[PDB]
Parts: sequence; structure tokens; C-alpha cells
Amino acid sequence: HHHHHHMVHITLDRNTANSWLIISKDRRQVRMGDTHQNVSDNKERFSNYPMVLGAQRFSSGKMYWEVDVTQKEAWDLGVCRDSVQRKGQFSLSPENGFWTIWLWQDSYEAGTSPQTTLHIQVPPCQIGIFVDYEAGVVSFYNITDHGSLIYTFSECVFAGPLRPFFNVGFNYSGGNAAPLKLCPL
Ligand SMILES: c1cc(NC[C@H]2CCCO2)ccn1
Repeated sequence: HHHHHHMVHITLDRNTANSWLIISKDRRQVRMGDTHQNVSDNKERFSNYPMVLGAQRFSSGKMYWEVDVTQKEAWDLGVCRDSVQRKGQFSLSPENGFWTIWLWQDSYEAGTSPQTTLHIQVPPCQIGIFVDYEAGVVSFYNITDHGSLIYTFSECVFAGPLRPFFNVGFNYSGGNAAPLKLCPL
């Protein structure tokens, strides 16, 4: 792809994080802690899942960023509306304000409703995410496989400002402790 020149510097918003997440000093990495991280509760925190938002809000233009997922067994990545539900149970779908892909149990899927199987020959270690606000497009790229296309959501109805979206996943297995990292430009 040729989206690299739309690169944006994303940082994580601590205030939105589930209370078990640990965000690095530079706000560029996030991982699952083994306990509550001793923060107060607030209406912005995702309560039920190990999720966090980027601080940046997008309402126009073209934006691109990359995320490192090396050695993880489970994660969700993409964008979401600023006004998505934070508390309780919900599914990741465009109807609920999410445009996402994930890894779960050795398969990759797009967060449509119902979910769509992805066809990935080279398991990615870094994911590229492209948003074209005006066109209503969210695309995902396999950086490990020379930028090959993973998935495109088109005809998106964003219906609000967008924020970068992250889920580090649970670590019931002991094999999913590794962080998500925002990769340098
Ligand atoms: C199972 C459930 C846990 N709940 C506390 C936090 C983590 C994400 C959702 O809320 C923590 C660890 N194992």
C-alpha cells in the first residue's frame, strides 16, 4: 500500500483504560497487569474487557498507524466512535460503533455482525490501520507480509468522532502477557 505518508502519532489515554492495564510512560505501549493497577474508577473506563482508547480524535481526513502484536495469542484492534458503551458486555460490530479485526484461538476475524473469517498465510507481527473519514473506509494491512491487505470495511457510517481502539486480551493461558506497542513512524 501507499498510505504511509498519512502516518499519525497515536498515544494511549490512561483515563479510558480498564483498571488492570499498565500503560508505559511514553503512552505508546499497553499490557495486561496481574492485578488491579490501583487507579480510581470513572465513567470512561472499559469495565468488562482489557480495552483502552487512543487520545486522538478524528472527524476528517486520512490517518494511518501501526501496532506491534508480536507473540500475542489474542487481541482486538481498529477504531471506534468516541461514544461507544464502556460498561457491561457488548460485541464489537459497526452497529455498536466499532471497526475492528482480532486474533482469537489461532484464527483471525473481522468484527462484522456476524464476524467474517480472514485469510492470513503469514501471521502478522505488526498491523497497519488506515482510516479515510470522508470515504467511510477502514483498512487493515499485514506489515510482516509486505503490507498485504487483510480487510476493508467500506460504506462505514462513523456517525461521530473516531478514536483508535485496542484490546490486549485476557491472559488465562499464561501465553498472552506481551504488550501492544505503537510502532515509530
Ligand atoms: C479475569 C477477570 C479480570 N477482571 C478484571 C479486569 C480485567 C479486564 C476486565 O476487568 C481479571 C483477570 N482475570
